[PDB]
Amino acid sequence: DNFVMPRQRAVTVERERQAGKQRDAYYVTQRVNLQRYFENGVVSGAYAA
Amino acid sequence: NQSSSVEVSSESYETIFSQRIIRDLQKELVVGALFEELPMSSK
Repeated sequence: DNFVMPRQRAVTVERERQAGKQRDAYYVTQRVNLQRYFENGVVSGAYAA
Repeated sequence: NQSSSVEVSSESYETIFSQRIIRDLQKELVVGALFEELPMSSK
């Protein structure tokens, strides 16, 4: 409970028809980040040497 | 954003200020009040 999910907009899909090119571009966008209230609370072990 | 045709005066009109107050973990106090008291009414 020391970490958060700052999110502005969720996962959104968008469809555009570029008829001059005869394609169908698909765009997916979202805005998120990973932050913590305080500067501690994590530990990780690693292999030797 | 400072990129479109129109925008706002300063970053302060792009932020939300919360009154919420947070604190970290505090070391527990144990020895403070485990011994019983002796009332004294003199020097």
